[PDB]
Amino acid sequence: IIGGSDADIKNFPWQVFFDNPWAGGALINEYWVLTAAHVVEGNREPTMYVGSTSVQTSRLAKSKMLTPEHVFIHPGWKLLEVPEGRTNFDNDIALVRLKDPVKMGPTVSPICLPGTSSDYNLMDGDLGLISGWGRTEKRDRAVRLKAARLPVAPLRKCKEVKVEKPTADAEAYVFTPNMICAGGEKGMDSCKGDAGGAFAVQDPNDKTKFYAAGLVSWGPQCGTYGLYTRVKNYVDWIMKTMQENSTP
Amino acid sequence: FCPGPVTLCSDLESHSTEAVLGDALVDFSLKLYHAFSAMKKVETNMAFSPFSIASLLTQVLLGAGENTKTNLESILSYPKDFTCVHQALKGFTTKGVTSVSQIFHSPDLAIRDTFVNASRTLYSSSPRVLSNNSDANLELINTWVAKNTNNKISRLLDSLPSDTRLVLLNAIYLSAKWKTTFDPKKTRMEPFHFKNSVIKVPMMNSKKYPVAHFIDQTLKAKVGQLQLSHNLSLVILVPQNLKHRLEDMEQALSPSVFKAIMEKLEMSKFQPTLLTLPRIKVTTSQDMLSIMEKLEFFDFSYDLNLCGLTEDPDLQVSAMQHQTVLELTETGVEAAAASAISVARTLLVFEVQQPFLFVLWDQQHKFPVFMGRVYDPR
Amino acid sequence: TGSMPCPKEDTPNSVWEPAKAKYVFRDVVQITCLDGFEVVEGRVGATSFYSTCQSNGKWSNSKLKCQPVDCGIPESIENGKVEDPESTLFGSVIRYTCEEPYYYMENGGGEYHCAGNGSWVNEVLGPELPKCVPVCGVPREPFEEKQ
Repeated sequence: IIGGSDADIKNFPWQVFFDNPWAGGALINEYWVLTAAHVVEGNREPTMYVGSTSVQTSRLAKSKMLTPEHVFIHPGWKLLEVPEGRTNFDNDIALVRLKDPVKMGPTVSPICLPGTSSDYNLMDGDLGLISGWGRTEKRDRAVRLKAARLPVAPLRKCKEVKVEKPTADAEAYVFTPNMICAGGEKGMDSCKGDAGGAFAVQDPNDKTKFYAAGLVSWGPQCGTYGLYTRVKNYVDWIMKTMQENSTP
Repeated sequence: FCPGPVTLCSDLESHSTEAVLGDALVDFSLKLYHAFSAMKKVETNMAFSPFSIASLLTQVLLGAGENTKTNLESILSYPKDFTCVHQALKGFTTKGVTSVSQIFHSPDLAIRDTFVNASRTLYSSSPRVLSNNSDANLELINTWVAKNTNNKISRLLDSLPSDTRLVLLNAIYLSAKWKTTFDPKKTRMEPFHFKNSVIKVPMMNSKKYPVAHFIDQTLKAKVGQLQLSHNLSLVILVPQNLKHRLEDMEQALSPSVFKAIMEKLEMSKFQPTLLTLPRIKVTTSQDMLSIMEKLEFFDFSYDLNLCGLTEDPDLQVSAMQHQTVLELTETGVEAAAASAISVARTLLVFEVQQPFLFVLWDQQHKFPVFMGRVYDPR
Repeated sequence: TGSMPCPKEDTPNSVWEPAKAKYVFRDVVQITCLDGFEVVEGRVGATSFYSTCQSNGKWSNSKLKCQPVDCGIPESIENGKVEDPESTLFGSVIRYTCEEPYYYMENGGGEYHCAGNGSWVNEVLGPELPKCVPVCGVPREPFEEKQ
């Protein structure tokens, strides 16, 4: 979270923290956590934490750790592809099933999901919040939670001049309609260590709640612009996954 | 009765038992770890080489018989009639270390000729004789070790018995280093959790070091791998939270968990990781006879049956000592590879800042070369 | 000899199946309790029992009386609570609620009433207890963008 301010865990009780893939997450209900596909890519069993202002090593031992049961990746993702996502990050979304339910309180409560109507269709002029322990301007690691307000920018401002030759320059990053562009204002953006964070947007119908409109996926030079996974396009897959893998 | 000297195996038969040898070298390592922890204090560093140890035990198993031949096979997790283990062990030798295995005997212990050559061929060393007075035998052993170890292991023994008849020795140091050099300018004093306080130890640092890692649930620990030279690699197992003591991680390591983790690391790709860990510099001298009794092996002090080596009826192991001098600092091979550009908005990290367990692994023949723990980097 | 007849019985919670009148000696009757009642034959509550007009002129099994069915103290639910009523007998009604800002149930759960079978039931949810799932998207502390 570059260009952002401090924020207690009460500002983002849905913000899950991930260890091996030092990344972010999003609680949606008592049994499932939403994150990016590349977050739980090479780690089929993440290390998750909730309800903590700080992620000091002295704090994670006294914070609630979630025990995952199974990791569900969206089928439109890459596979054994060597870390460099040179091909794409299309369908960069994943669901994590928890073995134990989550007791909700003042520092842990889940965020809503985007509705299937057309009001939830993101566009210019809309605003959003990003929260994560990613890299700010000072250090690469944020011990206490940071947050910044980002507007939905046109995807034209995303396609930027960034080296895209991890291996064969022939491979070119493709931009899909399943991605949302944001940032630009005051240079506020999401950097390394924010993947899986929810792009919290206020519900247009119930203006007191919030819903995860995007998940921090990829982008060029951080601090400029980037790409968040459009969650509205995967609402049918999240529901078809939570109901099939019932809790018997 | 004594079973005759063992028969030489063919190159394909011995190459066929490579998968058999690599599996018993894992079961035997775990038995040595539980023994070493039961002998040292509760929170002490230790480093032992389970490979060089078994290389000398099978050198003994060559001339054993009756109960001594079977107990050595059950201690070393060997199958019966495993006649190709001697040649298979010689082939497992890695150039990343420099180890020695000698057997010293008093002048009144006659060595059979069927073993003088069988030890000089299958292990390149015949039994060496000792002097007459015990005073010269002490310095004769330490100098022979200080000569054939490039002056690394100087004081392998602190004392020798007056009635010394049978001495087993093995000293090994690590000459291999990292395949990727560490920057010494980035060596910052980072905190390190010790006991319950926070001590500061010298720690190496690298923003994009190639580390293949993941999480294992059976251990509740982060398992990372680092690439050395000579087809060697150092595996490091750190508990996830501080809630899990290293002791709880020790009691959870089974032969199944071991083999289920090394086979998952052989198929996990090395990725540019941000890494921070203290220097590894552990030396451990240990009376190995105390280890044999800690594994319910009471043959070296009672009812010793070594007919293939000697025909002496009254024979017992007078001493047996091991020393491992493992050291790894900011020295490496390929300075760096760079080539970074990951556009993903995530962070990859592996951090060893608490008591941990390390295993130096040989990826080629698949077996643990070294094995130990570090409770205090100081 | 004179077969002494057994008189009838004030049966407010029971009904005599043979019924008729002038019950003669060696005449068994099925005393069945109504919905919401059970005869505790000393152990498990069965819905009915039997009584025979003996040679004296009174009914056997007179120690059995149809008593109100007890539903028992209601079992609590996860992230929920229920107020202890005055009685746990038939017809008594209880009420389940969730937590205040972090749970809201499903709905719907219009309270539960002790039924005749002996279980607590709701109009639609039946014998199924309500569940308290989290009230989603509730920021405990509003986030002020320090600028």
